[PDB]
Amino acid sequence: LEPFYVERYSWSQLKKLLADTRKYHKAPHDFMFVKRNDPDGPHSDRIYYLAMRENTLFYSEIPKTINRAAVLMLSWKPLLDLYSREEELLRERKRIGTVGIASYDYHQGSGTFLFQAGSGIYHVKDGGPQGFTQQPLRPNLVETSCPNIRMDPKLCPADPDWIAFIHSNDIWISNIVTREERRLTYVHNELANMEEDARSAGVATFVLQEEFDRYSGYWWCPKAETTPSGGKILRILYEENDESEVEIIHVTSPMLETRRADSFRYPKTGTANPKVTFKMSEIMIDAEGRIIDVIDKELIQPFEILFEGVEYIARAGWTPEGKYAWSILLDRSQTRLQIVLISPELFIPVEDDVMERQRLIESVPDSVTPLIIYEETTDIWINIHDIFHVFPQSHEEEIEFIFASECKTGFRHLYKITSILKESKYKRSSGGLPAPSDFKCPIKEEIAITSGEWEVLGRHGSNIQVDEVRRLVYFEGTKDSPLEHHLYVVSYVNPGEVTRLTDRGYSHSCCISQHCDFFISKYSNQKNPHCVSLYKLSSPEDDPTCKTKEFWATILDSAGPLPDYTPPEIFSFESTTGFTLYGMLYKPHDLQPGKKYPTVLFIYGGPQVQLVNNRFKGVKYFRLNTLASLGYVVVVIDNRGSCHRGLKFEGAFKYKMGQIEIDDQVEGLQYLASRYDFIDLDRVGIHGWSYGGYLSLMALMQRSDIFRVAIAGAPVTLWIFYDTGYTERYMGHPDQNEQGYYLGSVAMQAEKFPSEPNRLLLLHGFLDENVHFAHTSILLSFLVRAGKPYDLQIYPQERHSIRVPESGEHYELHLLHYLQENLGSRIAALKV
Amino acid sequence: LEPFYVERYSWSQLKKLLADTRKYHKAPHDFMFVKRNDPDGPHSDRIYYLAMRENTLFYSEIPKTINRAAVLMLSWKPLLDLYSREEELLRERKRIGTVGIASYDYHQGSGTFLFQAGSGIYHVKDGGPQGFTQQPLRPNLVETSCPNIRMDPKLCPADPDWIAFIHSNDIWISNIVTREERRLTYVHNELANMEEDARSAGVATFVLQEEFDRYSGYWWCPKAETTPSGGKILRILYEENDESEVEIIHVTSPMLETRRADSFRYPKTGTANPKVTFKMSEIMIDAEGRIIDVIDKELIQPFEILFEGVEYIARAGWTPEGKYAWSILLDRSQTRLQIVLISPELFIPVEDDVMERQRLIESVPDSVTPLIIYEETTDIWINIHDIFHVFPQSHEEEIEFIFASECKTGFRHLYKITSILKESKYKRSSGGLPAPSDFKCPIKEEIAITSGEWEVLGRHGSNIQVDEVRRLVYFEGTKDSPLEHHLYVVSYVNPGEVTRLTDRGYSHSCCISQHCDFFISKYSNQKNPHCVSLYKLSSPEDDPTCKTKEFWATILDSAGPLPDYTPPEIFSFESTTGFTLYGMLYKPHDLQPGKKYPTVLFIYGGPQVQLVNNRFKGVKYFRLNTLASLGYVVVVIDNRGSCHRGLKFEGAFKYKMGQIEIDDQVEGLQYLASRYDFIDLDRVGIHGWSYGGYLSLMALMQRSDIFRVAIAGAPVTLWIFYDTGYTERYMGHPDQNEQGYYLGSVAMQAEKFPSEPNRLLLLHGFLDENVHFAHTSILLSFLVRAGKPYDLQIYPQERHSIRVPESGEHYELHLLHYLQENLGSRIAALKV
Amino acid sequence: SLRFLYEG
Amino acid sequence: SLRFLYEG
Repeated sequence: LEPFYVERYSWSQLKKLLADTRKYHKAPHDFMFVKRNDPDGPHSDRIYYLAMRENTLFYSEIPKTINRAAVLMLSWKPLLDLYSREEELLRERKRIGTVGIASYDYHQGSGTFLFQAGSGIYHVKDGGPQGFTQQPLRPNLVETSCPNIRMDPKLCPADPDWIAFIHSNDIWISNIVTREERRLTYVHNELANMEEDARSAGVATFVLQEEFDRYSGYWWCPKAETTPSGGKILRILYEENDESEVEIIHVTSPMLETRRADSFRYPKTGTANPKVTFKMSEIMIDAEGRIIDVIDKELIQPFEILFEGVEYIARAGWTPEGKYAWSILLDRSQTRLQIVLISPELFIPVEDDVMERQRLIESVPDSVTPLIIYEETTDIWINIHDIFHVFPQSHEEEIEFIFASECKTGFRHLYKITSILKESKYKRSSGGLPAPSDFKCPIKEEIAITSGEWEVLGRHGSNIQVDEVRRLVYFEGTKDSPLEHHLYVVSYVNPGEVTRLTDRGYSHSCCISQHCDFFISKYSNQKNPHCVSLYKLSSPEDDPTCKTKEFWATILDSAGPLPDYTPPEIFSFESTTGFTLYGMLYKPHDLQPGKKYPTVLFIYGGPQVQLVNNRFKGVKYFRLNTLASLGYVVVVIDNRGSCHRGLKFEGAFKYKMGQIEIDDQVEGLQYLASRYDFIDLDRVGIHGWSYGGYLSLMALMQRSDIFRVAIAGAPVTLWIFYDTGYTERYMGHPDQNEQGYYLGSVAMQAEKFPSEPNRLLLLHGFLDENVHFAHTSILLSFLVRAGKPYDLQIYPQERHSIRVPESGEHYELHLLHYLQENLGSRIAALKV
Repeated sequence: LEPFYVERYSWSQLKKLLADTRKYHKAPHDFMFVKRNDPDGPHSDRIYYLAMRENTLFYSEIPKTINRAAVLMLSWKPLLDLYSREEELLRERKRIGTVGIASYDYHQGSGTFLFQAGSGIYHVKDGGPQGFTQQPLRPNLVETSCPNIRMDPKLCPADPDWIAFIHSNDIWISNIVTREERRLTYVHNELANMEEDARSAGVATFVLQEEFDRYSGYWWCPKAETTPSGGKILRILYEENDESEVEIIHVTSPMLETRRADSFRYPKTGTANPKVTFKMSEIMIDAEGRIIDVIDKELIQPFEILFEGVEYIARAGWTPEGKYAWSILLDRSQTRLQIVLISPELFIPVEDDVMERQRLIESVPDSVTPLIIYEETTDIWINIHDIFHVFPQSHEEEIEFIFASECKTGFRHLYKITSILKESKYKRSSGGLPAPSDFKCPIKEEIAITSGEWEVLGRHGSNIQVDEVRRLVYFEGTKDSPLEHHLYVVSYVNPGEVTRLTDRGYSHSCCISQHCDFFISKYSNQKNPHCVSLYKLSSPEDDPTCKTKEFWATILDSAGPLPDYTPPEIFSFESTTGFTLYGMLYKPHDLQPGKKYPTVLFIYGGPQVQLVNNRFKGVKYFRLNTLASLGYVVVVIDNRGSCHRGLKFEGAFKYKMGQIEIDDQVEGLQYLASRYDFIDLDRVGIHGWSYGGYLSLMALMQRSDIFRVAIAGAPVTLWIFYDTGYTERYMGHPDQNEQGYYLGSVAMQAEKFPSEPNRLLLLHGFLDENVHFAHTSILLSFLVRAGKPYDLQIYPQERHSIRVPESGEHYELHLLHYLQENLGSRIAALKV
Repeated sequence: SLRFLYEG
Repeated sequence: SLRFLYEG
């Protein structure tokens, strides 16, 4: 064999290349099905959705029949007629790259939409009693006396005139009709600096937004209780955080000319999280919709007693009929989940006068108590999801609900549960701390809906749509393959045959109608881009379990296979570790016989993430293919730790992060290198971002033999610097894993790095709030004093993201030039 | 002419080369002469000094005779018997990087030494009435109840029992025999933090320390006034700064683990400096030695009224009698110096009660006023120096003194002025403010003592010594050459002849015995390292105007020319500008003829510094020899704007920094290339630190054609980020030099950088508080977004200095390897 | 997450 | 003063 050398292009030339391949370049989302209720009309439903180059509410008409010779192309009608810190941070937390309207709220009975475009909060009406428009609607600005920006606006389900929002970390409730506005929480003074003012109501802490993808801390109660005179009592449940005790970090201010730092709260691993607790506002109203009064209530006992051991409010909300408010609750180590009903009778008014408090406590019965309706444990971890469905209350002594759990089988499946709401043994009157089991409820039934060596999908907007009429439950899953996410359906009363609805060979992300008679699917594969098509469901007269599917219309046709993009082929191997580890291979374009090629290995292979599966890798992973075309082999492997393959697989690196990963990357690279005589193993490079950059550094530290060069992007060089929500989940408290932390921290092992230059390259966003720049700066400090070289590049306008276009152009240009000059080209192998 | 290429070594090899050329690797200072008054003894004087492993007080004996055949090496006697943030910064601002005793304070009358050493403050008595110890003394710790470090101790010259120090920015006094301790000022609150509390007493602000080498802010009155009762009054003048209006800058914290940044006050160019005043503390001591009471005192009128136009307090102190306290005062633009006498009768008690404060002001007469004894302007700038010498009061009407000034001729010279202390026309009583001239004293005569095309030295402990019996003045000067600093002497009564007391062939730094009958010189040339020797002064019997010297003793013998070390050749050329610019040529070792070599140009060529003179450049600039040891031509040039070549030469870049300097570095570099054809121009590198790195960046940005690589150490990318005291001095207020700033700020013209890589390297201390790291990180912001490449190196444990040895080791290695791989070696010229 | 966001 | 400190 003979080595192939890629073409030495100049910096200016490589920029022309990357400029021109870029020269030609998001689908719709947040669908909602609203019935037209037109006896005489052609259309059954009307769908609404957000689409993009701005991002606005569209609608499209759904016809009762279709011509089955032709493809109905659904036409897009626009519903709408034409940065703060609180936004730009949230946009980082939500990982939302594109500007416009990120989401919206809607009230069924009225028709009221509610959404936040720019600084403004707006509302429009369509779909309700007030009809269906045939032209764009002009957005109604919700007006305010609030100085700063307003976040997280939500329609009250009970009265759609009222809305709430956050303002300077406090809750407010403007009325879209009376224009009455009121501050419901007086917890945080907007003027007083953060160092001495850390309380905040209705908001999700940094950790809950970053690590538990929960972006809100208040939940409107769906029903309104009537008053004697004629008004009504609304309710908002909220989380009151006190971040007083949490660490204060300094991250560089984006305005580099100021040369100052923003102080924000970062629960470093092993330190304390904020002092969370529950609370509830009782908004009293008269018949006129005027606010009579607002009583603000608190738990009858501390949160540390009633929810003993709870360190996180992962999710929360209300039961369908507003009777109890519920809450999903993790212990600190995140191995013990709970599901706790919380009666509004637990909350009593706040009182300064000491003997009025005393009185109010005794008016509350002993029988009122937190009802823990489910508890689960594990020796790996809970993965929080959005799945939870509570059925209406059949019997007043019980609560039927569906939930998902990895904890039973080792894989995530659906379980129907009836819990019995027992009067708790514990009686507050006697005065004492409840026993470890005093609030637990008996489980009457627990019927596993699904089961097997595959998982149901709950993260990232996958959920369940439950048909409470036919008594079915729809769900995405990995049953047909780990590489394809498909829609399924099954009875929740007589569990049995699961029925796949989506077509084989693709990876779908469905959004089933609230009426369960339709479902949309954004699908693609390795070859084709992502079409979005509508599909109609049908029960045969003789058998409601059997749902059959028929293509109805196309919402968005695919572009078609991109010209000048050879996709990769999706390989596997039997691992020495007893698993079928999957990988992706970009063969170099226009291969030569008898010539070995320089190999680049892209990587992430960390938790919550699969890279290797059947989807179009032309959008985001475009350059992997541009690389290949220039003459690099490109490999991608999902080491043990990747998602969508069960808990025990994901758990393999627990307490052990960075120690098992490269073993699999090399394993697959060697399995490949035997079969593929064109793979030059002497010239392997590696590169990734975040956990990717972490492993790239590990790769070079451990396996100088396999990897010639490593390019680490915003890497974790030190676990004592990351946050609680993540590191404790996967590595635990630093005292309970003294040795895993040290082995998993590359900056502690700086002397292990290679004394050859032109091998380590560090990239980092300088304003990185998440993976703080310190990680790089301290790695460098210890490198400097261990006497090892590095090449560094900083992206000063950036965070845990690349958002400025010219910053991303530079990253790409440089990485290619670096790869050329130190791996691929003939001058690179000369240097050695 | 065939090109020579350097030997390509690996990282690990170069490390070993550098560590072995380092294999084989500090002189005395702060000398004081004290007579023995021992007619029967063998020694006339005993000298004390600081010397170096730590740095302590030593002493030596000066014999009344010497065996003039032999050389006397003087025996070194130990006098003594063996960091905070405050210290860490003071050390940075003073450019001291030598652990030990920095300086001391001696009281002639008693023998009392007083020196801070570590945390503590110590004293020992030796060489007063109470004999001369023949053996090391035990340091006597001054006890304290202060919890924090005591900076800036000073002996009271009136009473050796009393000392003062600074502690948490307030002035304390401690009695070294009655143990009494007392806080005199309550201006700062040690428990208060940065942003809120920003006043301070007895302290020099950042700008005064970094830009006017003035570190102390309080001045003991040299004489004590007597009370009726038998007691006395002791006085202390001091600066009271308020830094509330100064901008606040976040510099990164050295504890990288904390991931935080220290806040401190940086008077950016164009922003506010501290608003300042004078104050006075009268300490009434009783006959016993106890403090009866302390009275704090404010000026009778506001500072900006009495001292109209004054922005900075350059220097201050008292007259030998103590009647007035003097002060040298600059306006903001530093083109107006004024020596002003300030009588204690100008100060009144601080009084909050307004009926008493009215009555105090009226009690002080209108006749008591500040007296501007001298004032001068320039069209370039005022270089402040440590020269100013007041003579005793012959007549009560006047004051005689020697001051130095560049305004008169364009060169710094000695001028014995005699001013008259007229009663000002101003009358407070009247009510209005003073007219522009109302405090200008008339000059009875301004005799010039020296004058020529050369300067007297007044900074860095060069000064004047004054024989008042013989009516002479010893000073240091450039009269023989700008390349050699020599000790000269001259009569100030009838001036004229100027006898040089040092020997030609070397540059000297000299202390002169306070008795004027001895002098020490630290002396070196380009070839021989620094020695220190002691010469005996003497006059012929027939004319005490005339002086001569004789070698008495060696103090420090030199090492003898360092081995394997080739000193450079000092060269010169009559430039296009009409100034004889100088340089230093390092020819490569073992010149293989018929060849040409890569050329590294080293550079500073900013103000206040002459790189090229007749001094040994083998300690500090050791590596400039190593670079030639590997086959790099090394060149240094003193372009226009350097010091020791007159003022108008230094004024060349006024309002024009960055513009004029490279044109001389290129001109001289070409001159050399013609005569010395071993200079390959196709491969010329440039490198420097601070202003050096600034012009490294200018070189690359202005002359892509001349300079292949430029390596820029902590560069001034952007001028607006630099302090007032420097920038405004050399470039002016930003509003009034808009264009000069744009051109001088290379952060602006990022577009003008090379689109090739491996040409620009940026080096910076991460914790740099002077040339803030934001200089580098903002240039990088713009280089990215202007499409250009860079190479970056950071030293996370370094400020505006490299102090960790491991950090320096890495730097030199990186620099050697970088020049090798991108300039000097064969692989380098292939890469293009 | 430990998860960047670039979209080329 | 744009004047770096280093000794080696």
